[PDB]
Amino acid sequence: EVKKFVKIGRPGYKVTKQLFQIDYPEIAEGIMPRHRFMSAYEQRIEPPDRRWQYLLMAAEPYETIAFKVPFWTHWNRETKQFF
Amino acid sequence: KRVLYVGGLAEEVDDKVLHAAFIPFGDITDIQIPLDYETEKHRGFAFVEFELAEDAAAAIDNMNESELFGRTIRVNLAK
Amino acid sequence: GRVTHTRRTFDRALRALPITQHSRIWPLYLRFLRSHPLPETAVRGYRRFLKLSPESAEEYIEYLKSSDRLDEAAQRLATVVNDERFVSKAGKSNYQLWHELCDLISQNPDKVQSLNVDAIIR
Amino acid sequence: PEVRNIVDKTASFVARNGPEFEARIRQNEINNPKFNFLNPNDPYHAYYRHKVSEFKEGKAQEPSSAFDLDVVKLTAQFVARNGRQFLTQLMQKEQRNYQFDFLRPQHSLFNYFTKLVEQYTKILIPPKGLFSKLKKEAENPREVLDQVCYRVEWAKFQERERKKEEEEKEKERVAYAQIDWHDFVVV
Repeated sequence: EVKKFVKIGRPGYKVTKQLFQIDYPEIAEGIMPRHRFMSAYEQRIEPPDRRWQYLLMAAEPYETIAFKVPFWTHWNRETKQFF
Repeated sequence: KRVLYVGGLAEEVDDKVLHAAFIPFGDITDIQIPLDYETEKHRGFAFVEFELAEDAAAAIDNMNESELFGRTIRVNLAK
Repeated sequence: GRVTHTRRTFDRALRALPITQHSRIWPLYLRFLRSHPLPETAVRGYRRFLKLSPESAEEYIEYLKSSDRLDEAAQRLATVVNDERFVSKAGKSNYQLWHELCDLISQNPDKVQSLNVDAIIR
Repeated sequence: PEVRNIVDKTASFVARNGPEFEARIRQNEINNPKFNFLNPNDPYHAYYRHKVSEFKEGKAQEPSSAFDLDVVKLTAQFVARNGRQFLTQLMQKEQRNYQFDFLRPQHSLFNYFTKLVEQYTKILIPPKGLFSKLKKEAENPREVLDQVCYRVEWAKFQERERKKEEEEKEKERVAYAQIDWHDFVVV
């Protein structure tokens, strides 16, 4: 059900790298937006030559801030800033 | 967890360069970079072993999304 | 009081090529630049065309900017601005913005001919 | 901006008092083109109408080893006589020609040193036995029952807190098995 009601609004990610800090709208949900390193081989078209990993930090209302990479975080709900 | 895994070892990236630029956050005790024996160039992966977990955590946090001679490097936590 | 000790001492300390003898060779040029910019320009040019480092031109130009010879400082800056194998020599550290700062301190209210200033801005 | 400020004023009024205040303004000033944007007659109508909800929700802005154990106990007894973090009975004895590698903070024996120190502090404080006697413990079934129920109550609070943490971790597991792996993108 957590995905049977998985709404796809596709909102932009506002993330600052240089250690990454992303902002998102007010969700009002205790679930912390999670990051993870995953494979660059899956897709609906998948242009060739996918041989790097991708670190994606995604949550409920704000779309996943993903970036190719060529309790180690923080989630401020009173400011809504993720690090 | 006092290890920094430096992904992105550039063309002339040596353990001296890595532990020198990431030495200021804490005493780094060892360094080891996987160098392709058939290529003489590193595999884009190095390991700096400090004694301080605060040092290595601050290093992973401030040295991620890094750059050394025009190369977008990233420091992560070794397992 | 004689350049003999300076030259021979530098050569004997340079027998190995470690980070030793570096801040005795280059501050020797610093203290030699007094009342004689020729040995200063000599050490600066031969160093920028001598033993390899990205900090070589750094210390050279940072020592030359403090003297009455500053186009030589800009010459070592230009050695960096070409660099022939590393466009980014220092990562986050700046050479071009610092050159712009020196150009700003030159277009400071001294050269108000209003041509050199706009040239330095471009 | 006259028309913009007026539309934002109608929006703030609708946010505070409702669209019923909008209708009140409509019937009160249908004689004036100022309630024209509160009417379907002026072009600012829909803009100010959405601006009502905007200012209501806060999207717009309003207008402008026995021996080792004994030795560790002795070290704790000497650290109960320590006056500062540097000047105590262990500093010189660290380098005074005798073996003492238990002051090092990484060796697990530093935990026994610190626990001996914590007990030494809880026994060397004023009620620990220094210059006074506590008797609500030495003759007190009332205090005994109080403190025992209180330990059980802290245990119950910690049980509920661990259950909450486990439920949150379960939600995190179900959501980690439910994060999106197709519409990925780099910004």
